[PDB]
Parts: sequence; C-alpha cells; structure tokens
Amino acid sequence: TAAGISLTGGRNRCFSEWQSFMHCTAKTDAKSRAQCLPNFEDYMECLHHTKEKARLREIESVLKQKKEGLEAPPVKVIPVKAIGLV
Amino acid sequence: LWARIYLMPLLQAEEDRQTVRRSIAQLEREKEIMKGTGFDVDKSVYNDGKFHAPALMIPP
Amino acid sequence: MLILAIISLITFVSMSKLSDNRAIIRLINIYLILVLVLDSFLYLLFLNNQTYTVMGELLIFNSFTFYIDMLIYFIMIVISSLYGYNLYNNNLYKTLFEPKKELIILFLINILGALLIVHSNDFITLFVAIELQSYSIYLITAIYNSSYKASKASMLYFFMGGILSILIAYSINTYYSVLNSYTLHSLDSLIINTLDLNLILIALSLGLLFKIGIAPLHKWLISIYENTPILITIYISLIPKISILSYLVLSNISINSLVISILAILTLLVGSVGGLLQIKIKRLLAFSGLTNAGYMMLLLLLNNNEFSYLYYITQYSISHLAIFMIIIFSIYYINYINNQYNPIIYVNQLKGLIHDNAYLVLSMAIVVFSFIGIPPLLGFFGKLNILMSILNNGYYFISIVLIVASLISALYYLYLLNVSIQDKNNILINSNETVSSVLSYILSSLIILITFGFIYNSLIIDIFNVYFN
Amino acid sequence: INANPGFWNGPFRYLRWSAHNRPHLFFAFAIGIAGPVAALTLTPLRRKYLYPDHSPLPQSYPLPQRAREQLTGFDD
Amino acid sequence: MFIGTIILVLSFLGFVFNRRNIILAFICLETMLLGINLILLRNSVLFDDISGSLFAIVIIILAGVESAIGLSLLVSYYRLRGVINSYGI
Amino acid sequence: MMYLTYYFIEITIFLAILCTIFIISAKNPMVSILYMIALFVIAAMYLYLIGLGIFSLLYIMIYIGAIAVLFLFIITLLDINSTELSVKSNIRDLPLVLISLIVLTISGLMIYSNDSILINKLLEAFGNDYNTIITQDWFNIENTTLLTTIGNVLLTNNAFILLVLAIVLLLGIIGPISITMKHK
Amino acid sequence: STPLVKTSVNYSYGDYPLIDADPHFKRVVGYMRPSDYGVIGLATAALPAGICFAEWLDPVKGKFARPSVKFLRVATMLGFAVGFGAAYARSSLRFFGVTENAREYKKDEAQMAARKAAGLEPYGTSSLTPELQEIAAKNSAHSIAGLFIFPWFNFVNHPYHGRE
Amino acid sequence: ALFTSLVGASGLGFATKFLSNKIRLKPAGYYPLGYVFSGVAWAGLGLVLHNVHQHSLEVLEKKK
Amino acid sequence: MNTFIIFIILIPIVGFALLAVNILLAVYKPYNEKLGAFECGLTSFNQTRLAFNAAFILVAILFLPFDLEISTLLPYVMSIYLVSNYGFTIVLLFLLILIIGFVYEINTNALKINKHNKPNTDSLIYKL
Amino acid sequence: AIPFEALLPYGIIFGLLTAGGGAMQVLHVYRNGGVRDRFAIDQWDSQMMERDLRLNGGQGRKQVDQATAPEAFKHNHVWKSERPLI
Ligand SMILES: CCCCC/C=C/C/C=C\CCCCCCCC(=O)O[C@H](COC(=O)CCCCCCCCCCCCCCC)COP(=O)([O-])OCC[N+](C)(C)C
Repeated sequence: TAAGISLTGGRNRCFSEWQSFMHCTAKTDAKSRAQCLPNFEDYMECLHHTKEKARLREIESVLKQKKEGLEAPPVKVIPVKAIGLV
Repeated sequence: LWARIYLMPLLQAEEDRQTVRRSIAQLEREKEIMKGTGFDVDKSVYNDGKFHAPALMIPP
Repeated sequence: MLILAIISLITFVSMSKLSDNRAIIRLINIYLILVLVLDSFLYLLFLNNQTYTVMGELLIFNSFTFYIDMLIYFIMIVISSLYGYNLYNNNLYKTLFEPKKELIILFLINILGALLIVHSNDFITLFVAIELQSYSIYLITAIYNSSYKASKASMLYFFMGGILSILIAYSINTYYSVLNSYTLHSLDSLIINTLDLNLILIALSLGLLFKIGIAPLHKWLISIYENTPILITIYISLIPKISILSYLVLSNISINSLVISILAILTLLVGSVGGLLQIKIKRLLAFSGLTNAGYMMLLLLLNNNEFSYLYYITQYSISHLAIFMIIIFSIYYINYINNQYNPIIYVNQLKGLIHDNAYLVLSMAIVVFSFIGIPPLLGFFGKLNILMSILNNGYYFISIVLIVASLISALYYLYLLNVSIQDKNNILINSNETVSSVLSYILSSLIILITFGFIYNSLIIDIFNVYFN
Repeated sequence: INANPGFWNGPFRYLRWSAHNRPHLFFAFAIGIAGPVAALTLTPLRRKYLYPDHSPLPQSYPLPQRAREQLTGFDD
Repeated sequence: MFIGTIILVLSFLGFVFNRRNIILAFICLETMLLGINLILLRNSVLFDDISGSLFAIVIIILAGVESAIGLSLLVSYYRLRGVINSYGI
Repeated sequence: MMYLTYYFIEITIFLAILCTIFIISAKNPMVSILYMIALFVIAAMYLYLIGLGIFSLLYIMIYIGAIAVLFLFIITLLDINSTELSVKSNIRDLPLVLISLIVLTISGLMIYSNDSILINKLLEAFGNDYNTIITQDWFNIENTTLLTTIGNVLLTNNAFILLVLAIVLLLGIIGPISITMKHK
Repeated sequence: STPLVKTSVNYSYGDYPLIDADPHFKRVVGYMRPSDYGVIGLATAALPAGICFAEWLDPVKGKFARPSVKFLRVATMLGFAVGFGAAYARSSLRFFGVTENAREYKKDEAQMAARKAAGLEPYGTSSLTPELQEIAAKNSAHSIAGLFIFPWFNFVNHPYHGRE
Repeated sequence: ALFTSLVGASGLGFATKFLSNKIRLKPAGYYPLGYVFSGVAWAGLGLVLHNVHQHSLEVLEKKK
Repeated sequence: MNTFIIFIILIPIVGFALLAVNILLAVYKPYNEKLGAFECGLTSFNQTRLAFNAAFILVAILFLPFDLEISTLLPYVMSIYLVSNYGFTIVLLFLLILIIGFVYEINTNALKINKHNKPNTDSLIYKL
Repeated sequence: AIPFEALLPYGIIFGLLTAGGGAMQVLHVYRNGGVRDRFAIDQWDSQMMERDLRLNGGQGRKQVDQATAPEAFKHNHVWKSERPLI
C-alpha cells in the first residue's frame, strides 16, 4: 500500500490528522468508536478545508460591507523579480 | 547529504519563526476586520488544540 | 500454482503443434486436480475465521475466499474436461468440438483475474483484476473467429464492458477524492454515519453488477451468450458472475440499499417473465441465469450472508454445469445440426429425447426440478437459506416477489422436460459408438451431487460454524 | 541439410546446433541468463573477498532515540 | 474537477449518441479514460499523495493494452466481412 | 501576461470542450483521430499547468506516440463506412442529450461533496474563491521527484501490482496473436 | 536488525505454539520431514501416471497409445512443482503452529541458542535497509495462503518473526 | 459411525457408476471393476469429510 | 519567457513564413492533366482496398505492449538505488515474465510473411 | 591525398557549432554575472537561491558571507499565493 506517502516519498499533507485518528480508532472499540468523531472531523477538514472556506466567506462578506478604513500591518504583493529589492 | 543535514535545523528555525510571525499577523488583521461583529476570530476550525498555520488566503 | 501453469503453458504451447491441443489440455486438467487434492489442507489456516492480509494489504485471505477459490478450480476442471475429451470419435464431432491453440491459456488467465477479484483488498488490486478478467473474456469470446456471430459478440462485449469498466474506475476515483484512500477497510461505522458514501458505493456496485448483466441492462449479455459457441458459453456465463458476486458479498457496501432492492426486484421480474417466450435453449438458460443472479443480488442487502451465498452459488454452479452437459450430450440424438458452433439451437429439437436415452432425461428431470426448487434437491435448500436470510432482516415484499418469480420461471424450466418426454416417431435402435466414459462419469457425479447432497447438510453446517464463526 | 536435432534427444548436441545455426537466439539467451545466475553465485564471493557492501546513506534527519537533555548556552 | 469531468461526460454522450462510425466509439472510450485520469491527477496534487499518481500510471498501461486488444478484435471482425458498416459491431 | 496567464487553465477547459465537439462532429474519421490527438495535447498542457509535466511527457509518449499511431494505422488499413452528422439522423437525440447533459454534469459535480443538503452539495462544487498558500520547509534533503517515488512504491510497496501488470501485458501479446494469426 | 513496527508476540494461529510467523525459505526447506519428501515424490509420479491413466480411460485418438515422452517430461516437471508446493506449505504450517510441530519446535530452539552463542542475529543480517526489510516482511508474511494463485517466498533476513 | 459413512459414500460412488453406465446406453454391470474404483474414490471423499467434521467438533469442544 | 518557450514558439513561425513565401512567389496554374496522381505516367482504376497480410497488423498491434513494457522500466531506472536489492529482484521477475511473451511471439512465427507460392517438390511417378 | 574540398562543408558545420557554443557560453556567463551556470537543481537548490535573493538585495546569484543578516531580511519573507487548481 502507498497510503501515507507523499509525492516526494515522505508523509502526505494530511498525514498527521490521519495518524491521530488511527491512534483513536486503534484504542477504541465499535461501541466507543464515536468517541473518535473529532479526530476524523479534523482529518476531513485537512482534506477539504470546508470550514476554513466558510470562515473566509464570512470574513470577506463583512470586509466588502465596510467603508471604514483598516489599520493593521498589511499584506503586500510583489513581482517575482522584486524578491529582496530595496 | 550530511552537509544538508547539518544545515537543516537553522533553515527550519528561520522558517518556523516566519510561520509564527505571519500566522499571528493574519489573526490580528482578521480580528480587526471583524471588530463590531459577533464572530470569534481566535476559534480554530480544528478540534485539536494544535497550532495550524492558515491554508487558503483571500486573493490579494 | 496458477501463475506457474500459465507460464509453463505459454512456453509449451508455443513449442507444440495444433494436433497436441487436446493432450495439452488433458495435462493441465490433471495438474489442476492435483493442486486441489494436495493443497487442500491449507483450509486449516482459517480455523476460527482467522483473516490474513497479504501482499502489503493488497490481498485478503479468509475461509470465504479459500472456498471460492476451490469452487473456481473445480469449475475449471469440469469445463476443461469438455475440451480435452471427445464425446464421440466420429468426423462430425471432431468438427464440432476442437480446442483452439491458445484457448487454454486464455482460460487460465481469466481464472487468475477472477481469483484476484475475489481476494481484492485494495481498489487498485480490484481494477487490475477486473481488467484482466474483462480482457481475457473478450478474447475468449473472439477466439472462434470463423463464426460471424462470435466476432460480433466479442465486439459488443468489448464496448459494453469498457463503458462499465469506466464507470467502475470513476467510482473508485470519486471514493479516493472524498477519503484520500483506496481501501474499503478505511470505512468504519463512524465514517459511514459521518459521510454520504452511498452514491459512490452504489455507483461501484452498479458498475460491477451490470457487468454480469442484471436488469435493465440484461439483453446485451444474453445476446452474447446466444451467439457464442456452446462450450464457450458454458464458461463465460458462469465464472465472471461468481467472481463479481463473491467480491460484492464479501465487501458489504450496499446494505439495505433502496436502489439495489428495486433493481433486484426488476431483475427477478425480467428474468422470470422474459424467459417465457424463448424458443432457443441458450436464451432460456441465459434468462435462468438472470433470475438466479437476482436471487443472489438479494443477499447484498444484509450482513452475515456468507452461508446462504456460498450454498446458493455452489449448488447453482453444479446445476449450470449439469444442464449444459446434458444439452451437449443430447446433440447425438437430434435430427438437424444447425451449425458447427451451436449444433443444437431450439428447445423443440430435444423432442422425444426419452425414447433415445431415458437416463439422460432422468438427469434432465433432476436438474430442472432442482432449478425449480423441489426438495430434497440442492436447489430447494439454496432457496430456503436465502428466504431465511431475507426474512430475518425484514424484506417481506421482496420475499413475496421471490416466490412469484420462482413460480413463473418454473414454466420455462418445465418446457425443456415437457418436450423431452413427448413421443417421437423414429427412435434409436442401436449404435456402435459409445459416448466418452470420462464425460459421462463427470455428468453423473454432478447429478448425484444434486440428488443426494442434502444428506450432508447438518455436517456442512457444523464445519461452517467453526470456519466462519 | 542442417535441421533442429531436438533439445530433449541430446542436450549438448542441441546446444552446439543452436550455437552454429541460431546464433542470434543462442547468444541472446546466454547473455540473458548469465546475469541472474552470476548474481546468485558471485555476489557472496564479491562480499567475502573483494569488498563488503557500503554503509547506508541517510534519507532524512537522523532523530536521536533518547529524551531531551537539559542544555545551556546562546540564551536570550 | 472540471476539465476531466466535462471531457468524461461529453465523451460518454458522444459514445452513446454515436450513429456515424465505430471509430468514434473507440475514440470516446479512450477519451473517457483520459478524463478520469485528469480528475485523479488533480486530486493527487491537492493531497500531495502518491496513490493517485500510481493509479493513474496503472490506468495508462491498462488503456494501452485495452487499445491493443480492441483493435485486434476489430481486425478479426473485419476479416470475415471485408468492411465495417456504420453499424459495424 | 497576468490576464492570459491567470486563465490558462480556463482556456485549456474551453479548448477541451471545443475539441471534444470537433471529435464527434468530424466528417472523416481520420480527422476525428487528429482531433483526439489535439485533445491529448490539451490534456498534457493542463497537466503541466497543475505541476505534472512528467505526466505531460508520458501522455505524449504513450497516447500520441503509441495509441494514436495504432488508431491511424488501423483506419488506413481498413475499409470504414461513415455517415455525416445531420438533422434527419441526429436531431431526434437533442431532448435526451440535453437532459443527460444537465443530469450527468450536475451529478458529477455533486459526488464530491459531503453536505447533507442536495443544493449545498451542488453549491460546494463552485466554492474555490480562495488561493492556496504555498510554504517552504527543509525536511527533504534528497532529490526525489514524482517518477522516483512512483518507482519506489511500485517496485517495493506494490510489487505484486507490477507483476500482475506483467501478466496483463502478456495478455496484450498472446491475445492479438491468437485472434489475428491463423495457425498451420 | 531492529524492528521499525510493533508485531504480535507468540500469537496462536492454531493449537500448537508458534515457531516462526514468516519463516525463511532456507528454514522451510531445511525443516522438511521425510513425509513431505514423500509428498514431492508422490506428485512427481502422479501427474504422468494421471496422464497415462486418462489416456487409458478415453483415448485421444480412439486407439490407445502411450503418451509421448515430451508430455511425460512436462508432466514430471509440473508434478514436481505441485509436490514442492505442497511440501513447502506443510512445513510452513508447522512453523505457524497449525499442525503438529514438536520436533520442529525443539530444533528451532537449539538452532537459535547456538546462533546466540555465536553472537549472530537470530534471523541473520540483511543487505537491505530496515525500511525495505519491513516492506519485504509485509509482502511475504502469510503469503503461503495464496498458494493456489501465486508463489511467494520469504528470501529476506528480516526481524519480524512474531516471537519474543 | 465411520463405517456407516464409508458404506454410504461408497454407495454414492456405486450410484455414480450405474448412472454413467446407463447414460452411455450400456448395461448396469458393463465394466464391473469401475464399480470398485468409483466406490473407493467416493469412500475416500466421505472419509475426508468425516475427519474434517470430527476435527471441527473437537475444536468446538476444546473452547470450553 | 525563457529561451525554451521562445524557441518552441519560433520554430512553427519560421515554417509558416517559408510556406507563405512559397505561396506568394511561385506561380499557381492548376489544370486537369497536372492534377492527376503521378503513377509512372499512366492511369490506374480505382480499386477496393487491397487485402493485406496479418503481419502488417501484428507489427503495429504488438508495438504497443512492447512499448509499454519498455516504458514501465522508467520508474525502475529512476529509483534503482532506493529500491536496490528488493526492487532488483522484482524487476528481474517482471522482465522474465515479459520475455516469456517474447518467446511465444518468436516460436509462433507471428511476424513472418510466408511466400504463399513455393516450388513443387513432388516426385514424378509414372504408372507403367 | 586528403580531398580538402570534400572537407570544406564539414569544416563549415564544425565551425558553426563551435562558434555558436562558445558564444552561448559567453552569453550564459554574462547572464550569470561572471560565474558558470547552475544545472540539475532540485527543490532544495531552488529554495536556497530564493533565500539568496532575499539576502543579497535581489542581485541574482551574488553571495554574501557575513554572519549576521540585515534588518530587511526579517521582513522580506515571501509566501506564494497560488490560484485554485480547478
Ligand atoms: C482430499 C481433498 C479433496 C477436497 C477437494 C474439494 C473440492 C471442492 C469441489 C467442489 C465443491 C463441491 C462442494 C464442496 C463441499 C463443501 C465442503 C464444506 O464443508 O464446505 C465448508 C463451508 O461450507 C459452506 O460454506 C457451504 C457449502 C455449500 C455446499 C453445498 C453442496 C452440498 C452438497 C455436497 C455434498 C458433499 C458430497 C460428499 C460426497 C461423499 C468449508 O469447509 P473447509 O473450508 O474447512 O474445507 C474442507 C476441508 N477440505 C479442504 C479438506 C475439503
């Protein structure tokens, strides 16, 4: 089996969540198995980023509904040629 | 390979320092955008307590 | 043993002349028998239902898979006897039944594909095995390329099986896209509760099930069965059905599925009713196969299906082999040979078979009544076990539909016996040539199993309780 | 004239016949089988007399199999 | 995954509603397999997981063998008839 | 740059749609084979864009270099009859084509979601309005690429699959010979 | 020779104690009993005997003729193959503690004690890295269950033998 | 009883030989040695089944 | 915009430019006799497709499995050190299996075009 | 004798390839700022060259061997924002 192996032969992007969920399933039984629901949730989150996309949708909706200015250290986009300039 | 092994810790330490800095920065930015609204910006989307640098930014 | 036989056969057949064909088949026949009797003891590994993952978790071996492998070996032995042994030694029978040079290799490769499907623990194993079996079966359908019907059938098989292979591949890749996994072992009760896999798993089930021809996608396979040479039809209508059904039984990915319930009902109705107006023997037997596939499809709706599935598939395989052998034996007594690939075509050509060979008709009667389900023949106990399973799990309407389909299909089963026990005007007095001793003994052994196997029912259940619990 | 004398009748005569009359196949086969046979029969001899196998290369950071020591130096 | 999905669906519709020639059926099979492989490879990239790419490689090899056998079947079918009808099957 | 180079993936998608339509509508089946070759070049373009240029090269090597060549070889040697696309023959399919298009496309986008509600299932399909953050680390010291990793897992973790594939290729030799050659 | 993964310890495959969960090919052959060699000889005889007896029952060409020597030779080789497979499986099942294994258990105890006296690894030194040893063990362990389908053997000196 | 199992299985073999003689349109006692061979073979199968069943019962009892 | 992409764009441009120059500068005077296919100066009748030999089909069909066999060794040569001795054994087994198929092809004489007409070797016998 | 007119076209080909390669080498070195090209660079080398750009002020492959980084190195870190692979 190639499960857990990344494109470079190491551990794939979501290996940690999957391994913690597998630890959970190994320690519990069929009756207790639902106790492992959070771990599996985290695993699926890593796979698909669904809650993260929802949270970003919420933040962006509130952002585009604001005319007041933002005063925080910002993000700046630069050309690849300008990596390290100035 | 052993030369790269001996350089790995300092490069990863620098990168970890940057990961922390930018993650905390993004949390501060988002909580400032969400000020005045009923939404927790500090609540993780994961259930474990572990540090999770963001994937998935808003396009700049 | 199988891989070794395939390698050795390719070399040996390459260095052999076309006249050695039957001899070569005989050799492989005895080889298979030896493997069955010297390697049987390995059943001990599975005492108390011990399961083994093998090949880096690509393969799964348990008592269920070991039994299916033994059954497939037995079927291959029986079918290869029909190519290695002449029914009669006259010129007509040389023309009717001559094995092709590469047919034995194609059979052994197809058997390998089937056994790999049965043991598949990962989806990549499943897909490679499915394509191995599919490609082999296309080539088996085509290898009698002087026949127009066989070549057309092979093309139809290639295209429909390709579309269904694509459906299976797409199912597997959607499963991977949802779970980042290729194994059903990663499914838990918690995962099944948390996620909706039903559409993916039913898509996989349907892709597999349409490949053995359940309704409403039954006509294409029935056409292929009609249009192949009869000794090819005996093989290709049985082995894929066993392999695919066994995999689905062991996987249990469609429990209490509404869609599978509806398709099983439709399959029972189509198989029973659509067999009624058939006048060709192979089309009649193909509709019988469809109905028995619906019976076995019902077992995909429940857990703890192993005993009833294994019993049903075993007795059905025995009966299918017996009825095809009887039809082959009756060729000697018919007036009109339709062509060299299908010497007998119409049920009416069996008219008055009792006056030519009474005990052949007794064998036919036993097999037909087993298909109907008369006790104490094996078919009755197969149907009884299936009814116990489905009523234990609340499938009441389906049990009624099962009863109705059984009654309806009895009509076309009795058609064979009915014409076979009527009178014919010119009956056989004597003939100097006797049919082969080997094939007659094999047919008689099958008949005796169908007749007296029930005597071992309680002993069989006792053994099953220690190897499957 | 020359014709296949049958391998099973006599092995060495058939091998001679092949080397004389089917050199392409004969030497393709000789070269092909030389490899695995040489591997099985010669690699232990090379290990015993010529040189042993080399020490493995690291594939990742070699993590100590131990507990963290308390250490001192370069502090804040 | 859009490009693979569209390729697969359109190739399937072309196969089904083909009423023109048998080569179109062969082509639609090949391109349905291509679409499936594209979907799989995108998921393999997004998970950083070698299993998808391994399956894609196997799919490529099997598509080659399936092409070889399908065209052998077509040639054997041609041998008896000398032509392929626009219903040639 | 940016405008074109941002929508390269979308351009490949549009070109793929067009190429499939041209495959199905071609008058000459040889022209259909050529449009299939075009579709495979487009697929190689997409695979390069998502980071799999090795699969781009493999697809060019195998599907164009081998499979399309066999396609053309066969259509050259064989006598094929074909009819042209026409209203008389094909407008009768338009209702079923439309219903099937909508149903199959929507379902193929919905099979990926994990939401209970069907409309949410379909909505998640069009839900990537966000950029992925690409980050660096220093844990990989070897020069291991996709091809090397495939070799590593195929020859060790999944060696059985390689040997079974060897049997499948054996079939791809023995079968064609069995049905295209007449012995004796 | 240090295992990378946790294995079960002295697990019961049958009614007898475990000797070796994935015995090396050399040990499986070396521990064979004279009865296993009788099996090999029986299969080597049985396959050509079967081909001749089949000829007798129902001649391929009407008149009985002894099968030619090419078929007898192929039958002898394939019969030896079946016999060796059966003998290998019988010895293996003794190593799993599925059949009776007292003689083998004693002999393994003596052999391991001698090697420990000699300072050697109980299961030998491998030319493979431990990761490849693990993959090899997970490819060969219990592969004898697939004897009907394919042959697979343990040729690797790995540490994953299921003992203490 | 093992002896009764052997008699019954040998009778199954006798029935097989008889039916094969009849299907070949031959008299019941056509090649009487075949009755012995068939009976012996089917008795062997019956013996194998009997031994496997006995072992199964032994196992079921030893877990008590 | 590295040299690779610029060069790859530039090649077809030059081909098209040469084609355009030829179209622009050469005369173009088609007429019926010039438009005939050149077959040694004569005209032949249109014919049903020639019946071909099976070896012609077989070379092209067998190219694909052998090509796939060869190309499946690319992952091995790119991973030889990593898989060293285990993978070396595995790749040997894979090669041997494919060589059995090569043996089948060679012994069946699958790519040989047999000259159908052969000299008659029958003796001349006279009934005296 | 050696036929020199038959060698003239070979000489033209040899001279063209030689001069083109020498010119290409000079152009590559000039593009590199006075050093030879890098070849067969893996992901590690790619990241190292990006870090070099952050340290030397965007001056291509210029190297600096001073123990301590400048202040700007703390704040010219780049993450990449990759468009959704649809
Ligand atoms: C000396 C070597 C001869 C062995 C060769 C066997 C070849 C099998 C060929 C064809 C299959 C026919 C049916 C197999 C019998 C099942 C045995 C069993 O009890 O099945 C059980 C599982 O029950 C089931 O699921 C239900 C099975 C449904 C059977 C339905 C047919 C009943 C009628 C048969 C009457 C018996 C005739 C006896 C004649 C005196 C598995 O038993 P097991 O896995 O522990 O293996 C047995 C130990 N063995 C390997 C040494 C033999």
